Amino acid sequence: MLVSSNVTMQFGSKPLFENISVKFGGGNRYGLIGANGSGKSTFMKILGGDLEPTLGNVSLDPNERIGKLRQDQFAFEEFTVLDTVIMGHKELWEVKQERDRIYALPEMSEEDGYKVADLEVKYGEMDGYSAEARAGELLLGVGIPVEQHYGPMSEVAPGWKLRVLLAQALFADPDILLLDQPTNNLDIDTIRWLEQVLNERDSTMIIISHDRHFLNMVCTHMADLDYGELRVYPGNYDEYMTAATQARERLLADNAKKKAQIAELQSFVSRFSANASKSRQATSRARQIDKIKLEEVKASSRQNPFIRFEQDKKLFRNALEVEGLTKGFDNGPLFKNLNLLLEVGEKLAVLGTNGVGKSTLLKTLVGDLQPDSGTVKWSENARIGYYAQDHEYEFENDLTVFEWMSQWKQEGDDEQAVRSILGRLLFSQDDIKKPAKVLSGGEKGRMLFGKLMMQKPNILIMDQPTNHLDMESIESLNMALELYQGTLIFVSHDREFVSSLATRILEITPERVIDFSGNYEDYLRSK
Amino acid sequence: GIREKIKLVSSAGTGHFYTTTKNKRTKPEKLELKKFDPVVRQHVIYKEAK
RNA sequence: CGCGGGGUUGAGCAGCCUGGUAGCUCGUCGGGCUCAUAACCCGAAGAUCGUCGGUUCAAAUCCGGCCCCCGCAACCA
RNA sequence: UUGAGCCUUGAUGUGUAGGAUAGGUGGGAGGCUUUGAAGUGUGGACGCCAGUCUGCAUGGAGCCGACCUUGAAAUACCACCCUUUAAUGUUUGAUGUUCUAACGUUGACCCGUAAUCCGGGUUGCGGACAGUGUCUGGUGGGUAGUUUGACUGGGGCGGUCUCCUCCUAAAGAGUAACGGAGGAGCACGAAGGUUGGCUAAUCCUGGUCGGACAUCAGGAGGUUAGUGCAAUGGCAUAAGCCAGCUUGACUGCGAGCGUGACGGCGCGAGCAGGUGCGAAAGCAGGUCAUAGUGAUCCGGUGGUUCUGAAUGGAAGGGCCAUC
RNA sequence: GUUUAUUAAAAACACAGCACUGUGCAAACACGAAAGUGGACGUAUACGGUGUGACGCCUGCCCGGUGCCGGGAGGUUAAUUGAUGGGGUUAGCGCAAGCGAAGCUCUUGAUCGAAGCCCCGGUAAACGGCGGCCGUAACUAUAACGGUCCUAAGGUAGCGA
RNA sequence: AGGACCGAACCGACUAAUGUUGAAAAAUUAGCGGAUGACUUGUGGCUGGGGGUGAAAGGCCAAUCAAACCGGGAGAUAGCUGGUUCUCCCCGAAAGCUAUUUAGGUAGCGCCUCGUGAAUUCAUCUCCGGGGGUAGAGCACUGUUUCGGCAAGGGGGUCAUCCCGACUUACCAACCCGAUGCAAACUGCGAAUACCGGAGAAUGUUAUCACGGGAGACACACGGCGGGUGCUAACGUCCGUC
RNA sequence: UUUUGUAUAAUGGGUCAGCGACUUAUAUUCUGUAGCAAGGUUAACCGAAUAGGGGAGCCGAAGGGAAACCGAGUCUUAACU
RNA sequence: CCAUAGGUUAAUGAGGCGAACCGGGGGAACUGAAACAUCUAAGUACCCCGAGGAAAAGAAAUCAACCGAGAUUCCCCCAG
RNA sequence: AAAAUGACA
Ligand SMILES: Nc1ncnc2c1ncn2[C@@H]1O[C@H](COP(=O)(O)OP(=O)(O)OP(=O)(O)O)[C@@H](O)[C@H]1O
Ligand SMILES: Nc1ncnc2c1ncn2[C@@H]1O[C@H](COP(=O)(O)OP(=O)(O)OP(=O)(O)O)[C@@H](O)[C@H]1O
Ligand SMILES: [Mg+2]
Ligand SMILES: [Mg+2]
Ligand SMILES: [Mg+2]
Ligand SMILES: [Mg+2]
Ligand SMILES: [Mg+2]
Ligand SMILES: [Mg+2]
Ligand SMILES: [Mg+2]
Ligand SMILES: [Mg+2]
Ligand SMILES: [Mg+2]
Ligand SMILES: [Mg+2]
Ligand SMILES: [Mg+2]
Ligand SMILES: [Mg+2]
Ligand SMILES: [Mg+2]
Ligand SMILES: [Mg+2]
Ligand SMILES: [Mg+2]
Ligand SMILES: [Mg+2]
Ligand SMILES: [Mg+2]
Ligand SMILES: [Mg+2]
Ligand SMILES: [Mg+2]
Ligand SMILES: [Mg+2]
Ligand SMILES: [Mg+2]
Ligand SMILES: [Mg+2]
Ligand SMILES: [Mg+2]
Ligand SMILES: [Mg+2]
Ligand SMILES: [Mg+2]
Ligand SMILES: [Mg+2]
Ligand SMILES: [Mg+2]
Ligand SMILES: [Mg+2]
Ligand SMILES: [Mg+2]
Ligand SMILES: [Mg+2]
Ligand SMILES: [Mg+2]
Ligand SMILES: [Mg+2]
Ligand SMILES: [Mg+2]
Ligand SMILES: [Mg+2]
Ligand SMILES: [Mg+2]
Ligand SMILES: [Mg+2]
Ligand SMILES: [Mg+2]
Ligand SMILES: [Mg+2]
Ligand SMILES: [Mg+2]
Ligand SMILES: [Mg+2]
Ligand SMILES: [Mg+2]
Ligand SMILES: [Mg+2]
Ligand SMILES: [Mg+2]
Ligand SMILES: [Mg+2]
Ligand SMILES: [Mg+2]
Ligand SMILES: [Mg+2]
Ligand SMILES: [Mg+2]
Ligand SMILES: [Mg+2]
Ligand SMILES: [Mg+2]
Ligand SMILES: [Mg+2]
Ligand SMILES: [Mg+2]
Ligand SMILES: [Mg+2]
Ligand code: NA
Ligand code: NA
Repeated sequence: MLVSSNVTMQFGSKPLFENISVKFGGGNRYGLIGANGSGKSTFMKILGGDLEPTLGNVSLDPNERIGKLRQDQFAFEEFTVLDTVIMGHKELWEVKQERDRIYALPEMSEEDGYKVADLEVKYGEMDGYSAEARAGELLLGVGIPVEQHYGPMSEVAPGWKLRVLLAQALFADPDILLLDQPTNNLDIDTIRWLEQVLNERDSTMIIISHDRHFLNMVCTHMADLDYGELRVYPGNYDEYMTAATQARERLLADNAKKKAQIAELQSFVSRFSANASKSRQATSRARQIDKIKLEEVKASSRQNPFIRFEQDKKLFRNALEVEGLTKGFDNGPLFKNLNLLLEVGEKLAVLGTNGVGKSTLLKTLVGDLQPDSGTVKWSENARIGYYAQDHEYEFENDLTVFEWMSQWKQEGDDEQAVRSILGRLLFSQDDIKKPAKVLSGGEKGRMLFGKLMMQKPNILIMDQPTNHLDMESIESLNMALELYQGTLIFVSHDREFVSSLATRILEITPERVIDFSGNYEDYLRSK
Repeated sequence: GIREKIKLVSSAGTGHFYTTTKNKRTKPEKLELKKFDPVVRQHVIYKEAK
């Protein structure tokens, strides 16, 4: 029955959203959208109350429950699946860890005497004695099979990893700050599943995804944060699209009315100024110009990064040579033989529902995971560029934005010709003097597009490129690969990116891996 | 201009602050100087605030 | 030498919009179609962004001076 | 017709693992059943579809419970409530049709009356609409009160209005003009403090790319360089150039002066308390100095019993810091 | 025909004629703090406001701006309603700081909330508007013609020192 | 028949003269337009002051109209003009600075006057201790400038005009050397006066300072000297000093 | 009269006679003089009423501080040479 | 229909004038702020209604302050 | 669907 309040935040130069003043409450789900690298994730991170803003407008509601799914979908490879879901209850988790230091403590103290009783009575009061079982039924209820309940999250497919992480959020909370960009789970089947779960649950939830269609079926209000602040536009998404791109147009027309009215008062002032009979009237509109004050126009953060990949040697005959792969981790092998040939092109969109091993195919196609195969036989002068599905080991050791980008080069100069490439994809002068690990989402992805700019990889992979991009970098990336000369073997989950971009399909289903149907406008047409 | 006003609130618990200016665009991190607190009559640390 | 606006490829124009790619329509040229010329199809050429400086890693773009063009003003008893 | 709240009753609510679609608290293991049963057929409704379920006589009198995998026991039992839900009433909102009884009638007829006013009566038509009162949003030169700067080689236009540097300024200070020339509305957590150390521009010769001009080695020169920012004065004991440690860019005061009609502005040895650098003598109360800035009222934030309109509090003031 | 009695008698005002627009009658509109009157003892072939001004040939393009008319989907929005959160006081709990029921209070303000405006169309005998640069025809000149930029549209018929 | 035609009564007012302390606070004379119509006229009514009426001029509303007349608020306010009345004695200015919705007003100080209280307090001259950067001068610096010598270097042409540049020029020409000038914003030099401080005699009805009562004034003018501006023009204009 | 300045050809006045412009009330400050003097003095009012009662009250003898408060001291400051 | 409205008659009272004072219903602006709009001038000028020799007010749901005073009205202080 | 033109002798 309560609502949230206002905040204001800044991570350095040019503060971000500058005195937001909004309220979220009721049952309506405020779909929060915005360009890459602008508020959004960190705006509602403040809303969760774990970190406080700079200007400190404060937004308090400390009585009810908040459950938050975040963007770091791989932030726990260690905790078992049952532990991650239980940890969604913050009070239960922190109590248990200090309680669990019983069998790990060989000697007990006097003050520990009632302390262990004090923690145990709190455990029973919030009934932690059923948390493992309470989560298990819910965990089974979202589609995770029993046999992987006790397994580690390292050995769970990222598409499945969202189903666990949504179960963590759903812990009887009447609001959820969903950072859910349904990146990995875009099977349409799983997407359609997540649309039913959220729609038929009554909560004052917030959704942040970039999927235009997904926001239609679920969200009722939109909270675009584009120029310097967030404005709430009711309507789904395409009733929004008119107003947001019309209120801008009506401002440019109003702004250009004054700029054309001033320029016509300057006709009188510049003509009848020295005149003795008309001077008192020209100085009546010479001081009327000084009272118009046309309102300033700010630039939208929804810019279009300009990326293009160019070759270095351009092999001519063919790239791939796979005889028989027969790779399986701990169950029935995900593929049997997979005889493959690329023939210098054939952008080879790998497909399939999540959890069938398309990412483990690419990982062993590049030679990281050793298969029981007989080698993959790269070409004579292949320069492989890799964009892994998960990319977090690269962004470590606290290098800066300029530092991280700099080492990747072969002949270009260190000061210029890498600032331009790094700055071409929307990195301002003050944005490159901060650690490269503090970047967020699309900027992490945009770095790996820039990484292949200077590298000039003759052969490309791009495991899952269109994950966190902001619907404009996707249009740029789709255009960048379209005129690309060379070979790339990508696996994408959405339809339009695969359909428009050149393709030679290789779908993976147990057990036969269907190879080739042409345009992917015919692959579905054959069905 | 681009230089705005801050206050260094003491750490000795008492309410005392030296007010200065600091450029935020170049450096967005806090300021830590050991200054004099006349309320307790000692040199203590003054973390930036406001 | 008082005040505004402008100088970009052969012509007419964007791009200056908060600095990271020299672009549109005609035009010239070389092929093709045709008996031949137009129309049309394919391919390429040219610009020191008026000049000279100044912060910039980086300037058509930001600042300063000069040149050239187009307007307007230089009042009433 | 449809939303919202309230009461009453009845229904209502698993996978993991089983004899089973068990909500929570644990009081208890004996209730239940014939104020007609076990099973039988017969129908709703609900139903992560097996079942709960209750109108139904007949059949007529045994079923349940403990145990059993379980994180937990069991419609075996009752109570105190929870979830979702239907029915009554229950108070209210929204809309739609109707109704007369407020109200309107500048429709008709009768009377006061020898009266196209007014009042009363009968009736017809509208009918909770219209209209009026208080409050309120929009529009409102229809109307009213007023404003619309100064210097100025007459007035207007142009220029200017506060601060800093040089000349005019007549070798102390000051000194005007719409006199001649340029700048400011900042910057710096180091570009401040201290200790240690260092000395430039420009030329010649010789030297791979290398070039009138990069970096290097010698010699002449002497500060013609440098100073975050315009100009003047200054600077080798460097105030210019490097590095180590640091916060004195600190709190309360301040003899004595300088400059202003005042408001004010500036310099300052030294005293008290606590720091920094150095072995120590000592230096340090911002920066080589001069521009980088606006009084009072009104209000905002923090601290502090100073006051607190009978008393105890408090609101509100005061003082200190600050916007 | 009328007009500045007392320096202007006119090209000014009026006019018959034309058009737009309002008004269904207790008409619009006007004088009235109101009752009431005029409009009119008239009823859309009537009445009021605005502009043009006999008669003849005619009255071109522009709805972007400002007005007026229509639309109701959506955004913003007053009074009214007072859900929540914070403070003041204190019965009590402690014979420490401190905490704080009920009530009374100060304040914040969830929900309901029309016209208007934003938005979508129309209207110019509604107020108003109606373009540049470059090249080109057998001597010269000029462009019937072409390119391009912009605009809501670029001044047509007629007339022209 | 006609808002028809010519034309007296009647209604008007187009031209000229006179008149202008008039016969008249708009008329007389000679001509002039309408004169059966939207005409003219007698008597009586109605509309009133931000209102009336207006064939529309801001016209008329009692010789008064961009808001009538009378009385009242009322002795509105006037930083603006004018005026300010008997006598003698003593002293005796300013027309400047600063600020100003300020510039012809005012406020504080400077200048005047009256009273009180104080120091060889103050003024002139001689001697002593001082800091200048003006006049003048000078060209080491900042600029500028003319000669003469050397000459970097930038050009001009001659070659296979491919390289090395191999030969040339009637060229210009920076830095230094010698000579010659100029400067408010130049100074390796630098007065006279003025100013500040100290000591000393004489002279001066305290002439000096502080406080307190009362002001006026803040429009200046010409002349000499040093200047800015102007034309080294103005009884021009802005400063310093007399 | 107004001015830097007037015979000024800048204002005013034809002459005479009469009238015509710094006042009154209540407060505050300074000077002179008179009374009393660490004290001075009443107002309204009563009053056979310019006497006499009336000391309500005002000024002064003590200041400092925003204030509580302290007091020939007091404020600032943790404290002042 | 009763009755009311209306009509006539009789008795009583009022009407209008007046200088100031008094209570009530309305209520400006010039002016000052060195302009002006909050404010001031001012509840003043003026208009209207009513009454008396006087008129209004008047007998605490008032003050004070842990001591007390005792309706209303007028004058001097408190006090600029 | 688009399809213009061709000096005398
Ligand atoms: N710790 C930080 N401190 C200061 N500024 C930060 C910090 N972290 C991020 N930023 C800045 O804030 C920006 C916004 O980051 P944020 O996490 O909000 O991403 P986002 O806009 O939600 O992006 P995406 O849509 O890709 O998830 C970053 O690009 C960076 O410039
Ligand atoms: N290290 C591992 N140990 C055990 N099982 C693994 C391991 N890695 C992958 N798997 C399993 O094998 C399959 C391979 O999945 P993988 O992680 O390669 O991604 P994917 O199937 O392509 O999924 P998505 O489309 O969601 O990215 C999955 O079923 C996953 O659970
Ligand atoms: Mg007006
Ligand atoms: Mg007035
Ligand atoms: Mg003036
Ligand atoms: Mg001097
Ligand atoms: Mg001098
Ligand atoms: Mg002077
Ligand atoms: Mg420095
Ligand atoms: Mg040193
Ligand atoms: Mg230093
Ligand atoms: Mg300096
Ligand atoms: Mg009290
Ligand atoms: Mg306070
Ligand atoms: Mg006529
Ligand atoms: Mg006339
Ligand atoms: Mg006339
Ligand atoms: Mg009528
Ligand atoms: Mg006309
Ligand atoms: Mg027209
Ligand atoms: Mg006639
Ligand atoms: Mg007439
Ligand atoms: Mg006549
Ligand atoms: Mg006629
Ligand atoms: Mg006639
Ligand atoms: Mg008459
Ligand atoms: Mg008259
Ligand atoms: Mg008037
Ligand atoms: Mg008056
Ligand atoms: Mg008068
Ligand atoms: Mg006046
Ligand atoms: Mg004398
Ligand atoms: Mg004046
Ligand atoms: Mg000289
Ligand atoms: Mg003056
Ligand atoms: Mg003067
Ligand atoms: Mg003078
Ligand atoms: Mg003169
Ligand atoms: Mg004089
Ligand atoms: Mg004169
Ligand atoms: Mg004379
Ligand atoms: Mg003369
Ligand atoms: Mg004479
Ligand atoms: Mg005279
Ligand atoms: Mg005169
Ligand atoms: Mg005279
Ligand atoms: Mg007299
Ligand atoms: Mg005292
Ligand atoms: Mg009477
Ligand atoms: Mg005034
Ligand atoms: Mg005045
Ligand atoms: Mg009485
Ligand atoms: Mg008592
Ligand atoms: Mg042709
Ligand atoms: Na994010
Ligand atoms: Na994968």
